[PDB]
Amino acid sequence: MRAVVFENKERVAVKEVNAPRLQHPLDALVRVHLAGICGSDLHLYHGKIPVLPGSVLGHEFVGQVEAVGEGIQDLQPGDWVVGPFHIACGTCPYCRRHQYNLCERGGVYGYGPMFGNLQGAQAEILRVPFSNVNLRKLPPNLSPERAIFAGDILSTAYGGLIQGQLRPGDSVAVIGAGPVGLMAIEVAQVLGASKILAIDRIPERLERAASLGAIPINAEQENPVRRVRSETNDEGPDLVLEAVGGAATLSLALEMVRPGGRVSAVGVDNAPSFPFPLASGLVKDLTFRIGLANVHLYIDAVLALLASGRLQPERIVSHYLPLEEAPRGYELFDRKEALKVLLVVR
Amino acid sequence: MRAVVFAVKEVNAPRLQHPLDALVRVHLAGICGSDLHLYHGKIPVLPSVLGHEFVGQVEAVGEGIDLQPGDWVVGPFHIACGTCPYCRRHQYNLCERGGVYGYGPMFGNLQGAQAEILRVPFSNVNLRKLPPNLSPERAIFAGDILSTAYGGLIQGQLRPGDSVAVIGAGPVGLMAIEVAQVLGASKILAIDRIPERLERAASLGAIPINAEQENPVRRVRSETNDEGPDLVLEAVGGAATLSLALEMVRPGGRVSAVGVDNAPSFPFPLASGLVKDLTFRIGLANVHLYIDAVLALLASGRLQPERIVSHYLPLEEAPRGYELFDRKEALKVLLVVR
Ligand SMILES: NC(=O)c1ccc[n+]([C@@H]2O[C@H](COP(=O)([O-])OP(=O)(O)OC[C@H]3O[C@@H](n4cnc5c(N)ncnc54)[C@H](O)[C@@H]3O)[C@@H](O)[C@H]2O)c1
Ligand SMILES: NC(=O)c1ccc[n+]([C@@H]2O[C@H](COP(=O)([O-])OP(=O)(O)OC[C@H]3O[C@@H](n4cnc5c(N)ncnc54)[C@H](O)[C@@H]3O)[C@@H](O)[C@H]2O)c1
Ligand SMILES: [Zn+2]
Ligand SMILES: [Zn+2]
Ligand SMILES: [Zn+2]
Ligand SMILES: [Zn+2]
Repeated sequence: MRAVVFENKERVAVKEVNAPRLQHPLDALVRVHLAGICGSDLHLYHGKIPVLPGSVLGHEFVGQVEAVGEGIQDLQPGDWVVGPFHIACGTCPYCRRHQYNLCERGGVYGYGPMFGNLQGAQAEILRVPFSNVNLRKLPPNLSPERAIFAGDILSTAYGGLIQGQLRPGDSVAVIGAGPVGLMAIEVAQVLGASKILAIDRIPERLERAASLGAIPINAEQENPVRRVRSETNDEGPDLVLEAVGGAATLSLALEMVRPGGRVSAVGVDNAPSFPFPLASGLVKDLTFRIGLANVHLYIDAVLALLASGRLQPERIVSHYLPLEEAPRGYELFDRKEALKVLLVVR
Repeated sequence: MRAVVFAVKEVNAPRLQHPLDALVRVHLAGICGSDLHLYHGKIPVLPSVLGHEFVGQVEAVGEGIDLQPGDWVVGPFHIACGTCPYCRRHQYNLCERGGVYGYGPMFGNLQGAQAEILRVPFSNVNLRKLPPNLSPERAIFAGDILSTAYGGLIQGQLRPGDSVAVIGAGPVGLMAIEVAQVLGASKILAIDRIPERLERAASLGAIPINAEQENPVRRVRSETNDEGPDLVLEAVGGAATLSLALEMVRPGGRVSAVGVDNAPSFPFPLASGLVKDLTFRIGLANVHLYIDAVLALLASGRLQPERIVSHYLPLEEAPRGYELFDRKEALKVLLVVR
């Protein structure tokens, strides 16, 4: 198997490694066709997350089924599939509550031993446990390059917005115009937002945000809070989706949002805490949610939207590279020279 | 014109000033946990008539008002206009013309309810006729502490079979425990530090937990499969109890913070928050949203909040009431006015 592996902080290389085999009756093996590099993968790259050298990286994929365990009914070898970046068992108390992101046997592909110790997706073959839970057949008229987003960054943004109770007419602020933010912007549009505001600090990304229908706001060059408020009757938006990570942007989200509004925090960060407004919080009536995506809950709806053309996430792909050029990909994406990198696996 | 002020003095009775106004002859008036923040040095009050809990009868109504002078009424402790954008979103607690009776100039500068007469603006919005078979002493709770608790729990998405932890077994917490029961909770936990209050919690059906005598987090977790409860209602106020709520609640659960405090902030878990998948809400009650359902529950006997009243005092004995309630000698004090 050709596969991208971690070597040390900020180093990554493509080596020969063993192809995995079926080990459980609900396993499936997937011949990966495309594999993404995610913002989350940068936390690995920068040693923010513990990984052993020689571990296969990546949790974004689309491909075809090679084989299935004796327990799998609805998947055969030909089948084009996509799956959530995180796995779930389907029988623990959290899975029964449909909170698959809190699965007791939960994990994330290619994210090291603190997250299930799973071999990653940037490779020719992927073992998917409990494939009955963790995979979806592609609808017949859907390109793999579109479908791949359903497994991670699109369902993340979608989920953020549904949990944030976005209703038609609502105004929305999105903090972070990276890939996740850009998914959020597009989705917010199709869910009938009356106005969408994108806050970032990189013109290339703000330009992209604007093309998707948002009012761009450079946080380096102005006070985003003052600006967001004037755009929203001096109240603030009904919903804020924060997609950066960290106390700076979270406090921003909480200041920015209107009284009685909702903040949906979706960005990752290491800080153990941040200051949540109390006295002012009581006056303002805030609803706040923070968490990792629960992709399984949303993936079927996201796929139906992709298949029908309502969403076109692949437009944000700046680079399709061969698997062997992965280390360049990581450098590009890290240095913010690529917007989204997709790896073609031969 | 008898009225409690930040002692009980004579003050001028208010008159109708607008065609939606109503004047209410207050018959019972409560002293609330919120009133204790006034009492101590926490909320600014002009050295003014106190209180926001009332039940009484209609004296008079503006030309624009389903209410006549005989009628027994109750109303939210906070007022709302019914036409501003927040009122139209049914977020009456965020009314742009909003305020809280007898709660000083930072909250609408309104004359309080611990007094013989109350002016109620926009009474079309801010009042309800009592259903025919409902005692005033039961009804009064619909205007403030019962609806507050009820609201906290419905917003916290309490579903039948859920387990619930309530932090604070004061009057609000006790409302929450009784409500949680009637909404089909499988198990309710009450955390406080005062035996009298924990005994009361226990009689209502909760497992009492003394936070002075044991780690409430450990204990709550063992009572809830080592997960934590589905929902936590925090009913005390302040960073200590909020952090407690957030530690205690299970992953993927919900915290509904309803306790008042003046600190500008508290530390919300971030890295651990992401792992946990928390939903958090903090706010002042939106009574108008819930009052109609609460009244139906009261009228039909499903809730009996008046059982927590330890003292019915005459208006004039109010200062002893405040002392008793502050010192934690009374559980709930209701003032009888005429
Ligand atoms: N919650 C989940 O389960 C889940 C799933 C996938 C990704 N994520 C997270 O969501 C975030 C988005 O992923 P991505 O691929 O878009 O990452 P990215 O790093 O490629 O995008 C981040 C964007 O935020 C911008 N930004 C950074 N600091 C900023 C600041 N102070 N003010 C304004 N803008 C700022 C950057 O310029 C960049 O455009 C990451 O934190 C990622 O780990 C979470
Ligand atoms: N959100 C709203 O709109 C709203 C409405 C009504 C009341 N409130 C607030 O709810 C809170 C409770 O109201 P109440 O009338 O029940 O008042 P209360 O003063 O009787 O409640 C305090 C109770 O909490 C317990 N307690 C205090 N600190 C504690 C700690 N560190 N650990 C454990 N237990 C502790 C005490 O034993 C006491 O019984 C008050 O802060 C009040 O302002 C808010
Ligand atoms: Zn990812
Ligand atoms: Zn599970
Ligand atoms: Zn009160
Ligand atoms: Zn209003």
